[PDB]
This record gives sequence, C-alpha cells and structure tokens, in this order.
Amino acid sequence: ELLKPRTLADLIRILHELFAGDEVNVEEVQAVLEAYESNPAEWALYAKFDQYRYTRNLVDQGNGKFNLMILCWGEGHGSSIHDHTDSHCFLKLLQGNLKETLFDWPDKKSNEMIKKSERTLRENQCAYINDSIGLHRVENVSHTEPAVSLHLYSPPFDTCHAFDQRTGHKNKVTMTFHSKFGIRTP
Ligand SMILES: [Fe+2]
Repeated sequence: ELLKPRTLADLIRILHELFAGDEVNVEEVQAVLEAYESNPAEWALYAKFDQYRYTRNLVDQGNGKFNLMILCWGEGHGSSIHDHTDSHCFLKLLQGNLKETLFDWPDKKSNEMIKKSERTLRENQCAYINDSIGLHRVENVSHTEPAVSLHLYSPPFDTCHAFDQRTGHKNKVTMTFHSKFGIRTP
C-alpha cells in the first residue's frame, strides 16, 4: 500500500518496505519519490557543497537493498556521461534545476557520442534511468542557483563507467562520498 511520505524519514521507512522483497516495483518507487515534497530543513544535514564540483552525500543504506544519497551541485557543476552498473536509479530534485542529457551506448568505433534527448528536471520532479534506457549526463547550468538532488540506487554500486563525449571511449570510475549520515568523510 503506497502512502504519501510526510517527511524524509517517512520516505525512508516506505522505501524499506518497498524493497523488503527481492523484486522491485519501479513505478511504485518513482511514485513515492515524486510524492515527497522537498523540505530543506529535513535534508540540510546532507547538503554539503564543494567549490569545484558536485558532492555525494549518503543518507541510508537500505538494509543492504539500496543506497539513498543527496547530491549537491554548485552553479555550473555537472557530471560525466555515466552508466549505472545494471542497477535501478532514481533521481528527484530537492532544490533548483538540473539539465539531464540522454546518450546512446556507443558503438565499437571512436565517434562523437550521440545525444538522444535532453530535458530540464525541476523542483520535486523524479526521473528514472537504467542502462537499458541508455547513458546520461546531469548538469546544473544555472549561474545563479545551486541545485540539490535525491538519488536511489538498487542494488547499491560503488563503481561505474564514464564515457568521453568526443569518442565514446569508456573508463572505470569509483564513486566516493563527501559525507555519510551527515558526517564528512576523510
Ligand atoms: Fe546518473
């Protein structure tokens, strides 16, 4: 039974329930993420920005079944073109806007990567990506407003691949956290 999360903590409890089995209902997860209304007071603990690039801040480990984390994007910060290691990935905006660009999996030949589409994700919107759909890049193109987003990955993964736009070549990347449970990482 899907109910509206009243708070971030409530969202987390609902997610534990949803992920209690070994099979995940993606539509239900997206729906509950969208129904959570961003309340900056509830996630301030996790919103730790960096001057130079975006930060990843772990919120919950999902009793093993998922990682839930908050990403903080300064003006002009963006990500690489990346995959998600055969996991489910959900992204919800908690503050500001992000441009999401979708790319096709590259061919064998070196070649400018092909942009499928792009869209602006606005506050409280929740999107879904998985490798079968394609690859993506996420960016805060604003010059005046920092952005904050909530991400959920299941199963959790800490390694993925980044892709070069000019050539399609991929490189392995290990994901790092800037903070976990509100505490900065060494
Ligand atoms: Fe992503």
